[PDB]
Amino acid sequence: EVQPGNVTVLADTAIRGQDLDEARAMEAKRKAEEHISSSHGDVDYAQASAELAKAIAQLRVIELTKKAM
Amino acid sequence: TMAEKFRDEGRDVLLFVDNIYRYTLAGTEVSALLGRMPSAVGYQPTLAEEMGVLQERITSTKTGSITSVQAVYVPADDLTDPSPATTFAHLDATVVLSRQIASLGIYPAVDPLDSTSR
Repeated sequence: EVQPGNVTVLADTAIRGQDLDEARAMEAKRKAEEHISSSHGDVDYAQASAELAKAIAQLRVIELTKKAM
Repeated sequence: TMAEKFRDEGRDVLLFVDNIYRYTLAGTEVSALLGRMPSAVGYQPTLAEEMGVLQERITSTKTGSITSVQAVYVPADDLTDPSPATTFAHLDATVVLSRQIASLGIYPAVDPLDSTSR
């Protein structure tokens, strides 16, 4: 887009076209037809979550302190 | 003794005991003066026999039956105290009330994970 003073180029991050966007769309369908879930990449969360799950296990604290609940 | 007289006549009887824990506490009070060495938590050494020789005559028989309900106090809310602990073996239906439920206003405060029946 060119204007009186400004000019701006709206780039895009990957090659675009009916040839390639359709392959992307077909994969996006396949993964919903056959329930393919990828793992996220967050190793930090994956570690903290596991340490928390292990620490919180068989804790039985609420039987022990007579907290009504 | 009164219930056993009614039982032997051939009848069937209801016997309600308002707190059977006071029958053994009154034994703990007397025990040390009778010159008997203390046992686990200060209880008389004959706790299980004092309790059995009573709980054994309150039963139904071929000639007549006694149905009973007994209130059993639990000291300091501790269900593993010797006196409650030695009583569970003498009952067919045990209904265990709890403070952590009554203090929710939920009455009767019966604990269903601890009540049981033969």
